[PDB]
Amino acid sequence: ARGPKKHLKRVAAPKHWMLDKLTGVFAPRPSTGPHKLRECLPLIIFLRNRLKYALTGDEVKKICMQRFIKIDGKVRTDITYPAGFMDVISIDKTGENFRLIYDTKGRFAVHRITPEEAKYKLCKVRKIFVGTKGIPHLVTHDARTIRYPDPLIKVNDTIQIDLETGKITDFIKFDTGNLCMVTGGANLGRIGVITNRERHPGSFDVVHVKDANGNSFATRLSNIFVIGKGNKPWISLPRGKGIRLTIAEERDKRLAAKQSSG
Amino acid sequence: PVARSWVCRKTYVTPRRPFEKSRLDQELKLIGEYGLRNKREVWRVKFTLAKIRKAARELLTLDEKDPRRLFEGNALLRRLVRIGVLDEGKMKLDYILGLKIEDFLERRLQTQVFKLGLAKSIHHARVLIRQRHIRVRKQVVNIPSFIVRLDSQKHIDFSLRSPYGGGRPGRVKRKNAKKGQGGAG
Amino acid sequence: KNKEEAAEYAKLLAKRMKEAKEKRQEQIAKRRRLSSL
Amino acid sequence: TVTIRTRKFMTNRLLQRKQMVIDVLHPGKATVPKTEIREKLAKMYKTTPDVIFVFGFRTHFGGGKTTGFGMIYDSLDYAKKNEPKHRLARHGLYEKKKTSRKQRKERKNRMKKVRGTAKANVGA
RNA sequence: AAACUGCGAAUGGCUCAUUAAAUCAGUUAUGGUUCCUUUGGUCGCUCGACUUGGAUAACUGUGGUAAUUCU
RNA sequence: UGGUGACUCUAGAUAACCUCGGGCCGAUCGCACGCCCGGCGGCGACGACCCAUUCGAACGUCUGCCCUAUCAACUUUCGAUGGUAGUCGCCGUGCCUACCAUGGUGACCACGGGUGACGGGGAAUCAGGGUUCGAUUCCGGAGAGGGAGCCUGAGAAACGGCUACCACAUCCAAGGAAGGCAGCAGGCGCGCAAAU
RNA sequence: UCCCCUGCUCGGCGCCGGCCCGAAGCGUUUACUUUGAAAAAA
Repeated sequence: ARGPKKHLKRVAAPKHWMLDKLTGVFAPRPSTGPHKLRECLPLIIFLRNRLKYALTGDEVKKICMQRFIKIDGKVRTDITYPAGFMDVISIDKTGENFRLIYDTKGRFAVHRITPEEAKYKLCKVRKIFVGTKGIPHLVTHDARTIRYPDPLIKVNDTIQIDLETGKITDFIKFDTGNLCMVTGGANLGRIGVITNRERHPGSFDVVHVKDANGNSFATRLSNIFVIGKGNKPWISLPRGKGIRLTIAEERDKRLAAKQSSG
Repeated sequence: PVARSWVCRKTYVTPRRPFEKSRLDQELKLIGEYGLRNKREVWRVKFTLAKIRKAARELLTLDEKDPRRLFEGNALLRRLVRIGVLDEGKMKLDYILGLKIEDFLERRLQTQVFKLGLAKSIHHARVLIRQRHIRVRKQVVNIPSFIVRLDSQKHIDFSLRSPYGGGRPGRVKRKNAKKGQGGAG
Repeated sequence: KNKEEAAEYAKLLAKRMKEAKEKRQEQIAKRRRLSSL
Repeated sequence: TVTIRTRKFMTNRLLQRKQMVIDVLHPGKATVPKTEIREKLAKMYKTTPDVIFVFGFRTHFGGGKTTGFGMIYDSLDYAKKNEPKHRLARHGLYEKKKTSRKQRKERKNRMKKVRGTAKANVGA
């Protein structure tokens, strides 16, 4: 091409956006934001296909001009604003808050939270930057630049920010034996405990996470996310508690629920 | 670029030998016995049973105590029991290969109407299905190639808007009644 | 904001440097203990 | 003798509207028009029959069932704001300009033909 | 309305002519560069007027060429 | 001070520089209003030298391309190979200059030629192995008759932007003026062959 | 079916400088065999 790409087709969309195949030729390309193009959830698809509040793409922009949707506590008038992982969506009119946590399968899922849980948000730092006259800086995974943290913050460990002031309350050290979230790739949405970490110089490092039922799997170091100290989390888990049960056990529990329901 | 489907496939297969006596007689006997229209329908049923047998042989090729073999075998076995051509006593994967095409032709709607007792002959059953006189669970069917399930065999009955099952009289009866009232007054 | 926030980083950096210095003092005290035993 | 049942009923305070999937039962009769459907939805919701909007009624094979959608508002102006204009034209409350696209495009090129205040004059 | 200004017009649409380690495909690197817009930071950190200048559009009037989205 | 498996990394100090075809350090706008003795304040919009993030783009690493020997050796002071110092480029680099040594690839098929060759995800056929096609809606590359050059702009060698040539071609008081449907319809030509 | 026939600088399931276990770091390289990661959708 001669410049940046601007349109997006239906089947060029990622599967976790997870639309149909015959309603149009184009899919909503998100605007530029804190998250990547692939792993993000736009506001238009969320309001049109998850809560079923609106049916048509003009109704959601009418909502956004009505100033009822806030992402991370600030009113967002952008219709294709990318709301990615670990984000809080607050609606002032109806009075409910939503937090985007991956469920047991590789897709975003709704999670109704209390307002007392809706004042904080976790972040993963990408790199540590020292400023002009020795200012310690932050590079989070949500493009938030924070000045002067606690001096124990490292490359991999996660932080907690307060939404109103943008400052660190408490942090979780990345050690073997802490609770885990996986974001990306095949193993996406599994709750486990970090057990072993191996260093590969010149290439990507791989970790090993053991689930609560004894299942173990490996993910890359760049796709890791710590949510809790020990086995106790800091947020509210969705339904299923991140197990990735097999399709035979899923068939068994589905047929048991269908037989019990009648 | 237009937003269509572009997905379709054939449901019947043409045999390699066009003219020999025995298979022609066997297909012609099946067409006459079950009152079908042409050879394409029995070729379609043979194609479906061939695909089911190929899937069963592919599952029986894979060794015991595997997750996907047990999963697909139980799924195909449950579907083949629920369609009505198997029994719960014969709940095994190695009995799929012993099936014949007449068992698949038994669960057709035309022969089910003929065997239930709602029509005189099987051709009368077919021209009853094409006529929209019956229903399957408060919903009419017009297509004679309506495969039924084990729980759906009991619920078949005449439709509401039909003179056979109680309703408005047809066109010829109303025409004859109008002719009688014209001749009487 | 710049002045006050530099003041809490001054206090936190002083406390962390004091903790690191006393930890290193305990480390060399343990080193002298193992060298003397 | 026709009956109406409700399904997937939910309200939107942020759209000041109520949304549901209605089920229409008309056995032994043709498809009922939307005005009687609107008057019945006005009856069972205790609402005036002016903010009642229904659309998309597809008839099943055999007769007796027809699945449609209904839209319930609170007031007239809040209904008039967040509405597609074709349903307002079906209700008769909106009128669109009656000209076709070819003469609009040709008239736009005639405004492209000249420059100044006469651009409005050449388009008549 | 018209017009000055900033923006987008480098997206989309059509075709397969050139091209045989070229294109492309999987795996990698920019610790060897650029990056509109969006998001977040910085915007009294420097030791020396309670608002400045004249030009142009649109507009009015006078014109040319046989002819241009010409002047 | 801080980090990486690894700096001539970030940071610290010193001595200067800082380009008038010239880095920043708000001569902008809307709404609702105010407290305290002229000074003192809220919620936004637009712009901004930088820093990270985002959409990318670009140049590289390893591996994988149809047929042909009636193509056996190929390239090189007209750069082919490497070194050094530079120009230029947004950066690495024979990309290109000045000087050096004679190098680099190949019987493991280089080189040359042909292609009725866009590549791939794919399609047909199919016991198992295979054979043929892939212009075609998704991804990437290329072009708007063919080469060449350029402005603006962050991003184009853009063609529904400009400029030079030839082939073709419109109007014309003969002086000049105006163009590129391999976009949607449609016409001619072509051909077994393809729509308002 | 299952436990056993790889060795020298730091530290926790445990005791009274002695026992063992665990680790920042090392052990001839290839093919092949098995598992794990990443490998766009249709």
